[PDB]
Amino acid sequence: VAGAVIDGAGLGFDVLKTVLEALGNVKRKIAVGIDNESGKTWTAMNTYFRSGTSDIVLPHKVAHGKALLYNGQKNRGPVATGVVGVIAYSMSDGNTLAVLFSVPYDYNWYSNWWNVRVYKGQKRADQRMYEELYYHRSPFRGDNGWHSRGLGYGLKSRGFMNSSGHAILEIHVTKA
Amino acid sequence: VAGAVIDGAGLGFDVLKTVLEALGNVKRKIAVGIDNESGKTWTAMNTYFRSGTSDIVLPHKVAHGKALLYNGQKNRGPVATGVVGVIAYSMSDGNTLAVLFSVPYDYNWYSNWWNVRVYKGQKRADQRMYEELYYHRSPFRGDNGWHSRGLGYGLKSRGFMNSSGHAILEIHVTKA
Amino acid sequence: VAGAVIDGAGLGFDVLKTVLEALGNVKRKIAVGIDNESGKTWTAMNTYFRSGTSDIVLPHKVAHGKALLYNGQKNRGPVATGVVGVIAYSMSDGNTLAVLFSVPYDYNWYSNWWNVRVYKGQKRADQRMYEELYYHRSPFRGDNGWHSRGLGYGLKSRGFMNSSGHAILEIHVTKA
Amino acid sequence: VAGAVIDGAGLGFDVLKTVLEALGNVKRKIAVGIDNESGKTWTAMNTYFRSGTSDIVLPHKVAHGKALLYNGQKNRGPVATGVVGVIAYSMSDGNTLAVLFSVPYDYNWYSNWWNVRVYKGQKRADQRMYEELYYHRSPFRGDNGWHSRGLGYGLKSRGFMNSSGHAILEIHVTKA
Amino acid sequence: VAGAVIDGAGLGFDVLKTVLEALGNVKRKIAVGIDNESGKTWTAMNTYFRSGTSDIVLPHKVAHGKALLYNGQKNRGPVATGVVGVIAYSMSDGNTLAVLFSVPYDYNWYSNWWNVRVYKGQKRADQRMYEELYYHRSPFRGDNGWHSRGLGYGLKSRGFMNSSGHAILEIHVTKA
Amino acid sequence: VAGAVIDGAGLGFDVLKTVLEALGNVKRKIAVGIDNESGKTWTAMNTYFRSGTSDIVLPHKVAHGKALLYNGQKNRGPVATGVVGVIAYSMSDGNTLAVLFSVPYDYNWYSNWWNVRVYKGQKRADQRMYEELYYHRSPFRGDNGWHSRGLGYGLKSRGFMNSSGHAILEIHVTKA
Amino acid sequence: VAGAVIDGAGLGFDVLKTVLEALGNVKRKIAVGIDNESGKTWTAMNTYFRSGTSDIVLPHKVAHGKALLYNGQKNRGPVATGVVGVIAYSMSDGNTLAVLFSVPYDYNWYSNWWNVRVYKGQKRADQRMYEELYYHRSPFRGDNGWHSRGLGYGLKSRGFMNSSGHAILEIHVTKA
Amino acid sequence: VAGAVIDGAGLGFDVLKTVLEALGNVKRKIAVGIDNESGKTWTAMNTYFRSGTSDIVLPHKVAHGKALLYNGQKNRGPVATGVVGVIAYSMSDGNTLAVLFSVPYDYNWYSNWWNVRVYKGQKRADQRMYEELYYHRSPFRGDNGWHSRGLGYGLKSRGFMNSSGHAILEIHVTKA
Ligand SMILES: CCCCC/C=C/[C@@H](O)[C@H](COP(=O)(O)OCC[N+](C)(C)C)NC(=O)CCCCC
Ligand SMILES: CCCCC/C=C/[C@@H](O)[C@H](COP(=O)(O)OCC[N+](C)(C)C)NC(=O)CCCCC
Ligand SMILES: CCCCC/C=C/[C@@H](O)[C@H](COP(=O)(O)OCC[N+](C)(C)C)NC(=O)CCCCC
Ligand SMILES: CCCCC/C=C/[C@@H](O)[C@H](COP(=O)(O)OCC[N+](C)(C)C)NC(=O)CCCCC
Ligand SMILES: CCCCC/C=C/[C@@H](O)[C@H](COP(=O)(O)OCC[N+](C)(C)C)NC(=O)CCCCC
Ligand SMILES: CCCCC/C=C/[C@@H](O)[C@H](COP(=O)(O)OCC[N+](C)(C)C)NC(=O)CCCCC
Ligand SMILES: CCCCC/C=C/[C@@H](O)[C@H](COP(=O)(O)OCC[N+](C)(C)C)NC(=O)CCCCC
Ligand SMILES: CCCCC/C=C/[C@@H](O)[C@H](COP(=O)(O)OCC[N+](C)(C)C)NC(=O)CCCCC
Ligand SMILES: CCCCC/C=C/[C@@H](O)[C@H](COP(=O)(O)OCC[N+](C)(C)C)NC(=O)CCCCC
Ligand SMILES: CCCCC/C=C/[C@@H](O)[C@H](COP(=O)(O)OCC[N+](C)(C)C)NC(=O)CCCCC
Ligand SMILES: CCCCC/C=C/[C@@H](O)[C@H](COP(=O)(O)OCC[N+](C)(C)C)NC(=O)CCCCC
Ligand SMILES: CCCCC/C=C/[C@@H](O)[C@H](COP(=O)(O)OCC[N+](C)(C)C)NC(=O)CCCCC
Ligand SMILES: CCCCC/C=C/[C@@H](O)[C@H](COP(=O)(O)OCC[N+](C)(C)C)NC(=O)CCCCC
Repeated sequence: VAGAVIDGAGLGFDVLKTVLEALGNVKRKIAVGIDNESGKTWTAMNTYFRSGTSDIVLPHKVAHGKALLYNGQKNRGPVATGVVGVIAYSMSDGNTLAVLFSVPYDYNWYSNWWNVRVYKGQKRADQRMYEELYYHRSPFRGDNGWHSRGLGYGLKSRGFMNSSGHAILEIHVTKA
Repeated sequence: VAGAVIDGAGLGFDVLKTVLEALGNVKRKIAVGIDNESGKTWTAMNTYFRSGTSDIVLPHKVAHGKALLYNGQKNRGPVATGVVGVIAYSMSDGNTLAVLFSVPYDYNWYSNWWNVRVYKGQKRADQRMYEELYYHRSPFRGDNGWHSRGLGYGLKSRGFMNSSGHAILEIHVTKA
Repeated sequence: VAGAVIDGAGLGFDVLKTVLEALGNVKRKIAVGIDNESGKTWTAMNTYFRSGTSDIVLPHKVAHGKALLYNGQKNRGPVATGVVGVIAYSMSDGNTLAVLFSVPYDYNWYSNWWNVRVYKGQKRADQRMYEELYYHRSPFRGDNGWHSRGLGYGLKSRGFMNSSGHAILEIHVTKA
Repeated sequence: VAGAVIDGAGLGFDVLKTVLEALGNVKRKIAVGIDNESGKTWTAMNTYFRSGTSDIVLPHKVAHGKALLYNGQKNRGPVATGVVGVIAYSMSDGNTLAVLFSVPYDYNWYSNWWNVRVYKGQKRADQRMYEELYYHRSPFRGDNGWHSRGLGYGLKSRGFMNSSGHAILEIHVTKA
Repeated sequence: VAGAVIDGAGLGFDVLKTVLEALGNVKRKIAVGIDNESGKTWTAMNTYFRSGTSDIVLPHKVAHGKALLYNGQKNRGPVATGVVGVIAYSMSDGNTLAVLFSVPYDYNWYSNWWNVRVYKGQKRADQRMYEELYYHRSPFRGDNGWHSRGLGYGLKSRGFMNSSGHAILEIHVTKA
Repeated sequence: VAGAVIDGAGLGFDVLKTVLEALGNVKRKIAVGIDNESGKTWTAMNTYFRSGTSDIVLPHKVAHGKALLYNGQKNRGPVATGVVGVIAYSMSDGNTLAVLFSVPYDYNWYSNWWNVRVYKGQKRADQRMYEELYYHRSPFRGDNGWHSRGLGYGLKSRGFMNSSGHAILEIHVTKA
Repeated sequence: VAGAVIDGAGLGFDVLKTVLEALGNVKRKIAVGIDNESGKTWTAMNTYFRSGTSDIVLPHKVAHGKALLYNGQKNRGPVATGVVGVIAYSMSDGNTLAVLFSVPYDYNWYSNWWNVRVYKGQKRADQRMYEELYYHRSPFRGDNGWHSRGLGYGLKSRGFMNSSGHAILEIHVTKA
Repeated sequence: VAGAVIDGAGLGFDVLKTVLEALGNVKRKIAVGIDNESGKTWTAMNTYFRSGTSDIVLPHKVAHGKALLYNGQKNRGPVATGVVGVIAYSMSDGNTLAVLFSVPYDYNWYSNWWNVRVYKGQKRADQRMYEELYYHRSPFRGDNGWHSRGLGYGLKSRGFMNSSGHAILEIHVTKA
């Protein structure tokens, strides 16, 4: 009897929502804290999200001896996407401090990654800047380790990123 | 037997409310903060909502060196509408400061957008003003970036809007 | 078998209460704040509710330079009624300050409205005073806009009312 | 099969308790505040409840320039009764201040009402005193309005009562 | 099929516990506060509960100008009994102050009652003392009224008891 | 069909746990407070529980002019046992202060009881000491009354115990 | 029909988890507090758990006139094991203070026990030391009694352990 | 009838999620606290997790006389993995302080373990360093005992680790 079709639909429907409420609860997020000990003032340009979003303003100014705090997180709902993108600040020397972060949904296939680079001139973050920092500029793993690196322009980085979905990226930018 | 119609209705009813309680939980909202460093006093006229509503008063006065805070949100219930509209303030020079915001329900088809314009004279916001600022005056994306722009009348804007359903729009209006 | 009648009744009963608990949760309410800068003292008369009720006392006195706060809300339970009515204050010049508010249940068919008028003499609010202010005296929409209006008797109004079910009506009464 | 009788009973039983838990949640109550500016001391006699009860002591003394606070509420459980009765205070001039309140269960058939009277001598409240103040002495409606009235004995009343099930009755008793 | 007996038992069992959890929630209790302004010191003897119990110690001493606080409540569980009994204090003049309270379960058949008497000598409370004070010594109703009464021995009472299941009994004992 | 055995088991199982969760919630406990005004120091020996247990240490010392606080409660789980036993303290005169308490599970068949005795020498509490104090030494009822009694050895008791399952036993031991 | 096998499995599965969630909730734990008034400093070696575990560090030092606090508890999950073991501290005289505790799961078959011994030299606790203190060295019962005992080496113990699953063991070690 | 397949699936599905929510609740974690009394400054390199992750930054600096606090935990979700890995700090003498921890999921097959070693030069932790410290360098058990060990380079360790899934590892590093 078609009585069994109605229950099939019922079970089928309870499966569906269990699965959607599950994927809904997977959280991927990133706290970013960058310490400006560069000797110059940074002014915010933008954050290009390749994946996910943010709920806050990107701090506009950041003086010598101050820290910038920003964060983001994957899109709400049962999507299987993470939080991935690039933060671009212009510096008072005319150049751009850029910072990559990647906190993926599917840890089977992907890992956490980060990067820091100083591009020449004012460059807003975008799909190209992300592709460069992610695929072609020796990005660091979110491997629970500290990594130092010279940036040019009389500057060096030193940064840490943990390996979980509740990611934090701490970076210090000092005079090399 | 019509026994299976009664269960079909039952399942059909539980589907319905699951879907309505879902759409009921989608939140779209906007916090707006505008900093008046324009040298003149602004007096509120109104907010035209193309979509959604607000639960608070639109601050009547805003002096030099003060900030205006307003907000809104989509209509209550299981509608698939967002929060979209224009805020109009009259300025003590005889002109209108207008500000667009768009925070749509369906991010598949739409994005966050904002705009700032200075119209000549007292102009209340309405469907026409919205259509202009949205479709025909190079509105900025809610792209997690800062965007500067001269307004005429010895004034410039500089504003930020994030990309999510929990939108904020921060704008500073300064003497160009 | 009459087994299906028992379930029909069951489903039919669960429909009913879902719908009644829903209509039960729809809230319509109004916060009213009127600022007396009229130069005279107001003394309360009454509030005629065309729809809904209040849970508090209508403030008896309101001096020069003070504000009156009152509120109301629709009737409890699964009724489809709103909150609608008129507040009447006598003023020390012998006349009545009257104030309309309308926050309807069914926004398909209706909108928020308000009005402010100065009637000559002591006039308690009632169905007639409401019908006048609502249908025949150019009432303002709850349209998220400020609206000024001279009242006669050396007085002007300037008021705001938002467009939602969680309505507020802010009105300032100053010496014209 | 008598299987359908067992479910009929089941549904029938779930109907019953839904209805009883509903009527159980209807609250009818009254907060009473009377301000003694009569020049004399009041001493409490009693409160005759025609309907409902109270959970507190009726304040025994109330001097010149002090206020009395009392309250009550309908009977607990799924009864369809309200809170209705008369409060009697003896006054130091030898007479009784009496105060009626009525907050009914079924607002289809009834409204809120109140009254204030000064009876000669010591008179405890009771069914007769209630019937007088309710049916035969021009009681005021709980109509969200202020109502003044001379009491004799060099005294006047001025009182307010809202229209809802969460009733309050505020009364001031001053020298006439 | 005996399948319907198993469901009959099931329904029958859910009826039972609904009813037992209901009767379990009926609370009957009594707070007692007696003010000793008798000029003598009272020393506690005991409380005879005709119905119900207490969870606290009966205060042993109570000086001139102090108050005694005690309370009780009906027996835990789905019994249909109330809280009813007599409190006996010996007084420093050699006599006993006795106090009745009755807060019944079934308000259809019974009411709240109280009494105060001064017996000659040391008399512990018991079934006889209760029967006297309840049936044969003009006990006062828990009628939301104050009642004064001379006690002999240069003493008078003046006491109040409300009419609900959440009873309080306030009594003042002063020098007549 | 054995289908009805599976449901019989099911119902039978839901009966069982309802009954076990009920008996699990019955609490029987005792707070004990003994005031040492005996002129000597008491040192704890032990508590023999005939029924139930404790979760705390039996205070080791108790000087002149100090009070001892101990408590216990029935065994965890759906047992139908109470909390019943004897507390033995050695006193600095070479003798034992012993104290009985009984707070039974089944108030149909049993009541609360207590006792105080002074035994000669060091005697730990045990089944015999309990049997003596319970069955053969005129123990006091937990009857919501104070009871005085000479103990010998220049000492008297005066103690109170309420009648409920949430028992407290307050005893004062003073120089006769 | 195999329909009854599916329900048999269902019931069978609900039995299983009810029983596993039950055994999961049985808690067995032990708080240990030992007061060092031995004249020497103790240094921790280890705790051998015959059954269960701990979640904290075993305090390393414990001076003259200080107390050591440690605790443990049975293993998480639906096991039927308790918390049982031996604590070994080295003392500044070259010897070991050892302390047994046993808080079993199944009180049908077992009781609480404790012991205190001073072994010559540094001896870590282990299965042998436990077997000695438990089976062969006259261990004290967790019987809600104080028990004194000379330890040799110019030292005596005096300890208490209650009889419940929420065990505490208080021991004082003083100069004999 | 295929009705029994639909229920089989249903039961089968409820089994599955009960089991997944269970494994989801098993927590394995580690708090690590290391006290630097080595006379030199440590600088963090990294933490290699063989199993699990962390949610925090590995403290970068740790001076003489200060303590480092870090922690981690197994991966979120119904995996049967623990938290296992090695922490590597460079020391101001040019060498690496390394610290192993192992807190496994399946206590049937595995135990808690820890280790401390001083490697020559800067060596980041990794799979090899873990395999050495775990399999080949006499690691200590998480056995609720203190264990001392000379490290070379004028340094010794002394550390404690408990035996449970809520592991802590406390280690002191002092001058040898
Ligand atoms: C069928 C299983 C294969 C999973 C392929 C995963 C592709 C991901 O790179 C992106 C999302 O990558 P995500 O933003 O989370 O992580 C960042 C990875 N990138 C560094 C490459 C951007 N996945 C999706 O957009 C959803 C695919 C739906 C079918 C399972
Ligand atoms: C079942 C577990 C096996 C894990 C296999 C790992 C594959 C990964 O090497 C890369 C992911 O590399 P990822 O982008 O995290 O890192 C590359 C490093 N850079 C970013 C520096 C280039 N996977 C892909 O590129 C496509 C996977 C989805 C298609 C089925
Ligand atoms: C069915 C898939 C296509 C969705 C078409 C989207 C229409 C929206 O513009 C408006 C609401 O506009 P919203 O508040 O999202 O965004 C503002 C739209 N603008 C950006 C153009 C102003 N949605 C509706 O009126 C309900 C549509 C039900 C159709 C099945
Ligand atoms: C097809 C039914 C649409 C609802 C029609 C509403 C008419 C309203 O005037 C009043 C409610 O008036 P409300 O409180 O919304 O606001 C007053 C509106 N006016 C100021 C214009 C009178 N409705 C009722 O009294 C019962 C409606 C029964 C529908 C199940
Ligand atoms: C289908 C969407 C309609 C768009 C909203 C327009 C509403 C108006 O046409 C009036 C609303 O007139 P209202 O009383 O708000 O007056 C508008 C202007 N005044 C307040 C000044 C009179 N509607 C009704 O009276 C219908 C209610 C009968 C339901 C079967
Ligand atoms: C179908 C007509 C039923 C309503 C008739 C109302 C009678 C009321 O006077 C009193 C309740 O009076 P209440 O305490 O609310 O208010 C006092 C009413 N008076 C002002 C007349 C005294 N009713 C009852 O005690 C049981 C009626 C069961 C109705 C569902
Ligand atoms: C469906 C809406 C129509 C309401 C019609 C109102 C009837 C009421 O005037 C009186 C209410 O009289 P009430 O005593 O509140 O008002 C008179 C005011 N005084 C008490 C001051 C004289 N009802 C009754 O007397 C009997 C009601 C039971 C019928 C089954
Ligand atoms: C069948 C309905 C008749 C109710 C008869 C009530 C008798 C009560 O006095 C006593 C309890 O009286 P209570 O202690 O609550 O109130 C005090 C009443 N006295 C002043 C007489 C002690 N009831 C019981 O012990 C339970 C009877 C079970 C059959 C329904
Ligand atoms: C359905 C509502 C009708 C109420 C009928 C009231 C009866 C009461 O007068 C007395 C209760 O009188 P009570 O003891 O509260 O007060 C008498 C006053 N003194 C205590 C001063 C004697 N009932 C009884 O004595 C036995 C009732 C149970 C047998 C079926
Ligand atoms: C079945 C109805 C008769 C209840 C007989 C009571 C026995 C109690 O003395 C003891 C427990 O004694 P308890 O802690 O209540 O009270 C102390 C008893 N004394 C006052 C004699 C010490 N109960 C049990 O051992 C479980 C009985 C299961 C029989 C179906
Ligand atoms: C008929 C089964 C009764 C339970 C027998 C218990 C034996 C105990 O030695 C240990 C637990 O010892 P425990 O942790 O209670 O305390 C140690 C007791 N001794 C100190 C004597 C070893 N039990 C187990 O290891 C598994 C019992 C499986 C029952 C489903
Ligand atoms: C029937 C035998 C199954 C248990 C074999 C255990 C393998 C473990 O080394 C690792 C887990 O190692 P874990 O993170 O707990 O601890 C590290 C273990 N080592 C110390 C050897 C590295 N297992 C897995 O990753 C998936 C096994 C699914 C078993 C239900
Ligand atoms: C049912 C209880 C019996 C437990 C028997 C213990 C086996 C363990 O010695 C080792 C655990 O070796 P583990 O690496 O913890 O200990 C050696 C210690 N070191 C790592 C320091 C060398 N197990 C394995 O190597 C494979 C387990 C998977 C079999 C299906």
